[PDB]
Amino acid sequence: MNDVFTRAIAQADLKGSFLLESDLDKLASFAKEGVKRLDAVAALTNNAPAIISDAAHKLFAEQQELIQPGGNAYPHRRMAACLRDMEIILRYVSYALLAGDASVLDDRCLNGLRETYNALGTPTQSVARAVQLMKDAAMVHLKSTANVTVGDCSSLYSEAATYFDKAAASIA
Amino acid sequence: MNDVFTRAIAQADLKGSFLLESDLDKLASFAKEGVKRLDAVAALTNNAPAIISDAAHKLFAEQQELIQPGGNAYPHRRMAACLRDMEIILRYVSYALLAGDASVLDDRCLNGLRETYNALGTPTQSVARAVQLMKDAAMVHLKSTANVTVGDCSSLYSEAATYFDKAAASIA
Amino acid sequence: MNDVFTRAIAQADLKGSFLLESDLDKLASFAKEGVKRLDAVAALTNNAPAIISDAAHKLFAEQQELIQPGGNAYPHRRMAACLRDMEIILRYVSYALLAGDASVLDDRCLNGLRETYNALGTPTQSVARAVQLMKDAAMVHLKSTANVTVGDCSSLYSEAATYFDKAAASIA
Amino acid sequence: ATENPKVTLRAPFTSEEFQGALYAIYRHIFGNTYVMESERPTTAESQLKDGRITVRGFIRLLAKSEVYKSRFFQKTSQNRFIELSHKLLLGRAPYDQAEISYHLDLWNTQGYDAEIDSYVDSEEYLDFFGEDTVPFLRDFKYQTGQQGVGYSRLLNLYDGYAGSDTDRAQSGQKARLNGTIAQAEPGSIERPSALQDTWKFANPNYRNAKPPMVKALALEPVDLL
Amino acid sequence: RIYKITVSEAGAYATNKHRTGYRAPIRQSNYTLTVPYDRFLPEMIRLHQSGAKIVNVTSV
Amino acid sequence: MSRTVITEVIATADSQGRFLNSTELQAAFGRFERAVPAIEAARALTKNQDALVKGAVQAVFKKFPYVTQPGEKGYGDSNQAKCARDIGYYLRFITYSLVASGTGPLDDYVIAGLREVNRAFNLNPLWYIEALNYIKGETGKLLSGQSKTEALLYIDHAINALS
Amino acid sequence: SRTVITEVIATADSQGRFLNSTELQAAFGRFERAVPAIEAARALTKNQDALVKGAVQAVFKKFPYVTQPGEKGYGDSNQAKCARDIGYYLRFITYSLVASGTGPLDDYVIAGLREVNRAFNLNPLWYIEALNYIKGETGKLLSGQSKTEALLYIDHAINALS
Amino acid sequence: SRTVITEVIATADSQGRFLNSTELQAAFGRFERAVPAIEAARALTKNQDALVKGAVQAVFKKFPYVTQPGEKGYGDSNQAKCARDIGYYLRFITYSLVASGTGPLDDYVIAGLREVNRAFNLNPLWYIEALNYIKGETGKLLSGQSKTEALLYIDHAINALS
Amino acid sequence: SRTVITEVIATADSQGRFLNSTELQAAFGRFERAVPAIEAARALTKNQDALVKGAVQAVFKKFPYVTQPGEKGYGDSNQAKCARDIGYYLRFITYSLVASGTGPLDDYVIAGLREVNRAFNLNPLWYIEALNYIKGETGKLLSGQSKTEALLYIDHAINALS
Amino acid sequence: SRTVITEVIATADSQGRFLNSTELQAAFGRFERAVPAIEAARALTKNQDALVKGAVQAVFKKFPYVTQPGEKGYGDSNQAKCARDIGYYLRFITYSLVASGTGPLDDYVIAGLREVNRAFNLNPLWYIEALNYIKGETGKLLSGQSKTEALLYIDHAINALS
Ligand SMILES: CCC1=C(C)/C(=C/C2=NC(=C\c3[nH]c(/C=C4\NC(=O)[C@H](C)[C@H]4CC)c(C)c3CCC(=O)O)/C(CCC(=O)O)=C2C)NC1=O
Ligand SMILES: CCC1=C(C)/C(=C/C2=NC(=C\c3[nH]c(/C=C4\NC(=O)[C@H](C)[C@H]4CC)c(C)c3CCC(=O)O)/C(CCC(=O)O)=C2C)NC1=O
Ligand SMILES: CCC1=C(C)/C(=C/C2=NC(=C\c3[nH]c(/C=C4\NC(=O)[C@H](C)[C@H]4CC)c(C)c3CCC(=O)O)/C(CCC(=O)O)=C2C)NC1=O
Ligand SMILES: CCC1=C(C)/C(=C/C2=NC(=C\c3[nH]c(/C=C4\NC(=O)[C@H](C)[C@H]4CC)c(C)c3CCC(=O)O)/C(CCC(=O)O)=C2C)NC1=O
Ligand SMILES: CCC1=C(C)/C(=C/C2=NC(=C\c3[nH]c(/C=C4\NC(=O)[C@H](C)[C@H]4CC)c(C)c3CCC(=O)O)/C(CCC(=O)O)=C2C)NC1=O
Ligand SMILES: CCC1=C(C)/C(=C/C2=NC(=C\c3[nH]c(/C=C4\NC(=O)[C@H](C)[C@H]4CC)c(C)c3CCC(=O)O)/C(CCC(=O)O)=C2C)NC1=O
Ligand SMILES: CCC1=C(C)/C(=C/C2=NC(=C\c3[nH]c(/C=C4\NC(=O)[C@H](C)[C@H]4CC)c(C)c3CCC(=O)O)/C(CCC(=O)O)=C2C)NC1=O
Ligand SMILES: CCC1=C(C)/C(=C/C2=NC(=C\c3[nH]c(/C=C4\NC(=O)[C@H](C)[C@H]4CC)c(C)c3CCC(=O)O)/C(CCC(=O)O)=C2C)NC1=O
Ligand SMILES: CCC1=C(C)/C(=C/C2=NC(=C\c3[nH]c(/C=C4\NC(=O)[C@H](C)[C@H]4CC)c(C)c3CCC(=O)O)/C(CCC(=O)O)=C2C)NC1=O
Ligand SMILES: CCC1=C(C)/C(=C/C2=NC(=C\c3[nH]c(/C=C4\NC(=O)[C@H](C)[C@H]4CC)c(C)c3CCC(=O)O)/C(CCC(=O)O)=C2C)NC1=O
Repeated sequence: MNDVFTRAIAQADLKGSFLLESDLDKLASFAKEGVKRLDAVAALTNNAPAIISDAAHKLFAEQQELIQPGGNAYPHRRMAACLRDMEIILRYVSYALLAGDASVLDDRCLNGLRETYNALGTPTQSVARAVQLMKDAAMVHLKSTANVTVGDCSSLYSEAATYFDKAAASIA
Repeated sequence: MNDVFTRAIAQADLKGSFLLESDLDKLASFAKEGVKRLDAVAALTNNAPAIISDAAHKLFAEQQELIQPGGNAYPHRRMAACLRDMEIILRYVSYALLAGDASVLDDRCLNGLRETYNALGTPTQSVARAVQLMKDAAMVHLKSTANVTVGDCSSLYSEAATYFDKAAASIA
Repeated sequence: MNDVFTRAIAQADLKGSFLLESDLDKLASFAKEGVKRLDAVAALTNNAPAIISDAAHKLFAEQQELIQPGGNAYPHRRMAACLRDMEIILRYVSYALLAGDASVLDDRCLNGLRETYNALGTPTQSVARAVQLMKDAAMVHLKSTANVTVGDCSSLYSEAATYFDKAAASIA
Repeated sequence: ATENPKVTLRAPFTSEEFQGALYAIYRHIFGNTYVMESERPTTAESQLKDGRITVRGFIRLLAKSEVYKSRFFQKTSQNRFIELSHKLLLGRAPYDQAEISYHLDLWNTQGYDAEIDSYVDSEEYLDFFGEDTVPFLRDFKYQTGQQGVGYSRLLNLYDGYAGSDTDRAQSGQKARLNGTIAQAEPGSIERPSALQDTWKFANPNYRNAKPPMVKALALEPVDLL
Repeated sequence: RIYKITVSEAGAYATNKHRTGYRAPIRQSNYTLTVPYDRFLPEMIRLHQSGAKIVNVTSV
Repeated sequence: MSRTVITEVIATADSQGRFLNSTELQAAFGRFERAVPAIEAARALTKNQDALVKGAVQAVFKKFPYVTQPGEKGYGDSNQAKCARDIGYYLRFITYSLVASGTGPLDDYVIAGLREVNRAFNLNPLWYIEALNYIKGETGKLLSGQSKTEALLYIDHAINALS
Repeated sequence: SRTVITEVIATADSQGRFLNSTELQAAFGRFERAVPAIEAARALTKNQDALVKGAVQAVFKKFPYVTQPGEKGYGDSNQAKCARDIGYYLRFITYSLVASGTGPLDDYVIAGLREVNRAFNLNPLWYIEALNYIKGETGKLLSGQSKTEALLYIDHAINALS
Repeated sequence: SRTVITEVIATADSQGRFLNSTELQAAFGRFERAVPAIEAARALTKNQDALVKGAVQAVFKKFPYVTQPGEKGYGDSNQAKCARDIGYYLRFITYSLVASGTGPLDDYVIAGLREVNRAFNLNPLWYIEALNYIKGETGKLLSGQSKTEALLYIDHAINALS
Repeated sequence: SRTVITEVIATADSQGRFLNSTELQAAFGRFERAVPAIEAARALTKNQDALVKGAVQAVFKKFPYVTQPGEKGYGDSNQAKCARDIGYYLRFITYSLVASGTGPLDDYVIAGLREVNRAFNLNPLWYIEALNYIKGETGKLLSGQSKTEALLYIDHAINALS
Repeated sequence: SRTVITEVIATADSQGRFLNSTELQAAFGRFERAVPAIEAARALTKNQDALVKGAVQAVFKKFPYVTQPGEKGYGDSNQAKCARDIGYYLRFITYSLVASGTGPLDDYVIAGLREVNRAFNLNPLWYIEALNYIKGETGKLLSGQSKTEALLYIDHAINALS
């Protein structure tokens, strides 16, 4: 597993050198904004059932085919599976947002997920749509100004969107 | 592993409605003939050593290169393996006959069996021939009208023939 | 895994034949040179630390890119795995030398070694170089006249050379 | 499959029995990957030596250790983890997609250690290994509960005596049975390259008939008489 | 908490072993299994299913 | 996959590496004897499905007067229409279980994943227990004998799962 | 196959260790045993035909009912298979003598033996009697250490038949 | 590597669950100590050359015999490799400061350390002496919590060597 | 029980090693986040009766059908049980605040939750509404980091309920 | 202890089988090799004093710094420790000779040797030089195959240290 710090360390080690002062300043900035990052991760963690229910509602409004008999979310078993996959992917996006590196998401969640879905018969397009819907539902909670000190957190929004987009592009 | 009833239920579920009156008539008729089906499964179960001894004798008469030094049934180990495989395939054919479906046979027995034999250097055509001989002996025993009430069982004979022929085709 | 005796037995069995007079003569000759074989095996076993040490010293003197940051022996973990590999190859070479057949190498030592090194991105030419250096260092201890009866053991030298060359050729 | 003995360890034992048991255990449970001395678990084998835990308890501990998690869990899909855990803990490969669903749901709901216990507390594990013998690859010989796909899938999972399940491959730790178990297909039976020279002169396909260069026809009475 | 279960296998276990067979080497009758609290119920259920009889259960 | 009498028979014989002996054929004979009342119950439930669905929806409404109110799940035409859809799903999986003479269809379609889906979509299992108790009541009016008994047992299994 | 050298190598390998002094002394013992074992193999190979035909006749003498029609040993093909089987046994005993291990007998005869005997209703007492005749004859074809080696392997086959 | 954020995420991942308040409080502690740790890493990077020169000199001072001909320290290649090794240890100490975890030290030095030191006959006492010189000299630098941060990692390396 | 310090110790105990810089920094984060957690615990434990009564009335408002006869809310003993349960939830959230870990909630509330809520027909949405009431009040009774601590633990209980 | 008879019994027992030809061949090889082994044990037992004294002197010759103040060879207690350890090595070597197996050396010396030497800062190279001196002097003391037996055991000890 890699966070930003371990990624910098590995990059510096490949060339076999001490970390430059510039890299130290970048990592210091990351640590400085760590508290905003912790708030973003807590916003994701604390509102996961809401994010997932909203995303599933919208997804199954757009795509009735999934919940019809013969669809890929028809019985409670496959619907439970759909909701579980959403919660797992969201969990891993939150992990990545905390780490600052999507290595955890790539290694654990997205490692072989497209072809696993293809083998199962799952429409990867619909999974990417569900990840996009979770991104949109989560952004609302990331910009919730209540219960937190007010400040600029646009970079965290960009990074969370990039992790959601990365998941949605790896899946489909 | 599913039987005739679960097959009907899955086909109905895919289209997503109740079992029609024709389907229920089919399944009730199946259950009415299930007594004769039990007789057939008993015929296969009580005569397995006879069937497999007959098949092995015929097979090593037609194919002598199997039981002579270098052959794939030469030493006792590989000969025992051959007779064991015969036991196994007869067992799964009787399972499928009781089930009224060949899902147990295909899913549990014959699915990676050609790949196994190809990796081991076993003549899959000889295995198919053994299954054919074993089908013939089994069909001799199934038709036996002793100890059992006399009546038409042609559907059962044809069905057992399809199960053996499917096993042979899957191996070869 | 075979020795010379079981190899001869397998050949005779493929013929369906008792072992010939000349075959038994060659086998008795092998078993009469057995004590020299044991001394050679003991020379490999007893000097193994010296063999791996001087082989590794020469290899890392020649190929300095292996121990640079970004090389394949750079961190202690990769260097330790390197020394374990040299240890293992020498151990299986001694096994083959005692057995008189190189079946142990391809059955066990080299069973998936090339695929392993290609997956890891190990330079197989450097492993071939390491095995060659181990051959060079081994030949000094094999030829050592010290504290054993003086005699012609040149066939054992050739056989050990062939085993080392087989390991090197399978890797590269 | 045939040559290495099944290693069994009971309550009292000598030094060499203990050390060989440990070597076999580490060479099976940790794949065939090099476990460094700093990674060696000392307290677990002290408890094994005392008799506090059985070899089964030792396997349970090792599969819960950071060596096992760092190799086969933290850089893997759950599919890859389940394949590896079936191979190393149950000696076989997954037979059905339902097994993957079961184990993924079990890890999601109850955690990692409940997953490891489902493997080691299973009646299959105790039937084949009990408390004293180290797990071994067991679908290379037919057993009372095998399935047609099992041999091929274990062969797919097994990379040779000199091969291993390592996360340090440049392509990572990737699942190889994730597409085939879902589609109920057999495994791959392509073996490594060092085995091509083995028994070249066998002719298993002896009964197979060579085709003619030209199909024979009968122009006048039709073309198949 | 930790529970030590002294189990002595009996004829109910012997019949099960005579039917299924020894895929694992034969062992003595009585022995003790040390389990945590979490595993305690599955361990007891398994020993009951296999026919093994517990001599006793102690806590620690 | 589906835990039908034939299926436990075959899977048990398979886990022991043996042919189907006398006891397994005892069980199979029993199932084939079930199939007359079971199929008749399935036929009766299939014919009377529409009245059962409407009555179950109404019974749920009466037992939960508030849900139909605005700001709650029962409000809306879509919610009630696919309330009817869910009740149809339950009814035809009950028919499936009757035909197969096993809870396999119920265990595999509705029961597995039931709680997590209910939680995620915030659906009270008590609504469905009420609908099933309604159908349980109507079963005596529509069925009789062992056919009634089989249908009642399968509805009770569905209820206990929902409980 | 499971011979002295192969057991040595495999036990050392599965313990991840070189060949120690004990293992080399086992190998030395095998190399010393080679002489009587190979001489016994020579003697039993040279006299294979009289041995096997006498063994078949011994079987028919101890089991007279077999030759009568309707049972196993009636007919030229069945008796030819009998001679072939005893020839197989003798061949694998000679292989074991050469290899100085019960490897060839275990792999080629002992493994799967009981299942094959049950499948074709071949009584092990037949083969035990044939091997007993072979034992009696090798008592008169060999002497000293070679006799002991050949007897060891023949008794191994007999004990694994019964 | 195994840094604070990484066992946080790894525990959450193993347990199949989101990140709770314990995880985020540990992460907050990491982000808090990230200031003294990076200040320490910067100071050590800036003084790398003098630290390596002094460490090699201290090693030669405590083990004079090493520099004698026929010993591991005689020559120019060996002393250059010594400075190379000490620069390695210092580099990975600074990495472990930056990463806020002993992961870089565990993965690039400590794993395989004993096997390698044994094969090439490198005395761990040399490296313990050099790391003690590093410890002493970073005592002069790094007033404050940077001192404690650096000394924890230097002592971790020392304990691995011993 | 699951606290930050407990995981600190348990990881090292599993790995058979002494506590390290990584785990010590995690414990530092715990000790520094103790003070707002203890302040939040003080505020939550002082106002317990008002919070309990307000939460009970909030549940009766959000679910008017509960109070009418034949339901779970009709009955003075039932409503006493309601106050008892909401006070239990508040007490265990205070315990989690004090321990700086969800361990008290995990051990005492979350474990065995759904099974008993099902066996007694205790709808979890009642307790969800009560916890949301407690959340809304703790929004005003607290300020700064103590507010975040209490909100995190209340949200953990809520997500454990739904 | 790991002896030839021990390996025989263990290998035949784990497979649940009686002893057979390969196993008795290994035992025969051991009983044959016994005579040179006991010869060598007697020879080493008679010369233990001179061998140990010379080995200690050889260690001090090879590593002169050991004797300087502040090192391990300073003090008569440490010198007695040295001679004591070399006497232990020689005694266990003769045990290995008598038992015809590396069992005694394995159990009493090799198992735990690395961590003990690491803990007490005992250099293996000291013992390797001592054992090399003993190995040289066995040639002047022994001749024939006894010399070879002694040399395999001494080289086993040296390899265990190296
Ligand atoms: C395998 C068989 C199966 C069942 C049983 C099933 C039930 C089911 N009903 C649903 C919708 C719904 N179900 C209900 C509940 C009903 N509506 C109200 O009129 C009544 C009070 C109440 C029934 C008594 C509601 C309100 C919704 C829409 C809102 C939501 O679920 O979020 C959903 C969510 C997905 C969707 O349909 O949009 C499921 C999974 N689905 C299945 O595939
Ligand atoms: C640890 C990281 C990881 C993940 C997340 C993962 C996903 C995953 N999803 C699976 C099945 C599934 N996944 C889904 C969900 C999809 N289908 C729906 O239509 C949606 C379009 C979409 C979700 C938004 C469904 C329905 C199944 C069941 C497929 C089937 O039974 O055919 C399975 C097989 C287990 C099963 O059948 O239940 C895995 C392993 N694997 C991993 O190793
Ligand atoms: C126990 C777990 C834990 C959490 C949750 C945590 C969060 C946390 N958030 C903080 C402030 C903050 N929080 C945010 C983030 C917000 N700013 C905008 O409103 C966005 C909507 C939103 C982004 C998600 C910002 C910008 C600050 C100010 C920090 C600064 O100015 O440097 C602070 C500094 C103290 C203060 O609030 O005055 C902490 C410690 N710390 C912890 O130990
Ligand atoms: C590699 C070692 C090996 C052995 C030893 C071996 C024995 C063997 N003998 C067989 C046949 C037979 N063998 C016999 C032997 C009997 N004939 C009588 O005159 C005697 C009383 C008696 C012998 C003492 C007979 C009668 C058969 C024919 C049984 C049948 O009808 O299939 C068969 C069945 C396959 C076939 O038809 O050829 C085997 C496997 N096979 C092996 O691969
Ligand atoms: C449950 C379903 C299932 C089946 C059926 C199955 C068959 C099977 N047969 C095998 C070997 C074998 N199978 C045969 C039988 C064939 N070769 C002979 O020539 C005949 C022509 C022919 C039989 C009529 C033989 C001789 C072997 C041993 C090949 C070898 O070891 O080299 C093996 C390899 C493991 C072993 O030796 O026991 C399997 C797994 N496995 C399964 O899991
Ligand atoms: C222990 C398991 C079990 C068995 C063995 C069993 C046999 C069985 N066979 C029956 C009749 C029958 N059995 C057969 C089958 C025969 N027809 C041809 O001769 C074929 C050779 C053969 C089957 C392939 C037929 C045609 C009937 C009459 C039709 C009927 O009564 O169902 C009956 C009904 C009573 C009777 O008429 O005698 C039973 C109970 N039932 C069981 O529950
Ligand atoms: C990333 C972590 C890492 C470390 C720490 C490391 C150290 C290291 N130093 C080595 C060589 C060496 N290192 C030394 C060091 C000695 N020189 C004397 O001046 C001193 C007394 C003493 C050092 C304090 C010596 C003498 C050698 C050569 C040893 C030989 O060739 O046998 C070697 C053997 C391979 C080579 O020739 O380069 C390693 C593995 N390598 C690594 O990948
Ligand atoms: C405990 C394990 C064990 C060992 C190690 C062992 C070795 C051994 N080496 C021997 C002689 C020998 N050893 C060698 C080997 C050496 N000659 C040199 O030229 C080469 C550098 C080198 C290898 C070619 C030779 C050539 C002989 C004499 C050949 C002979 O003995 O017939 C002898 C017979 C001594 C005699 O009869 O005079 C033995 C028993 N025996 C054992 O039981
Ligand atoms: C059958 C006996 C057997 C063999 C042969 C064997 C070889 C082997 N070497 C390995 C790694 C390795 N092997 C090497 C050695 C090579 N790289 C250097 O460049 C050298 C030139 C060269 C050695 C001379 C290295 C460096 C690794 C570690 C690769 C890495 O961690 O990235 C691995 C992967 C294990 C793991 O990392 O967990 C195996 C299986 N294993 C066995 O059980
Ligand atoms: C330490 C953690 C813990 C909790 C949280 C807990 C809740 C709890 N409440 C119970 C009873 C009850 N609890 C309630 C609560 C209701 N009263 C109504 O006013 C509301 C709608 C609602 C509360 C918001 C009711 C009605 C009962 C009695 C009904 C029954 O037991 O079935 C019971 C069954 C045994 C008993 O206490 O009599 C439990 C287990 N128990 C615990 O050990």
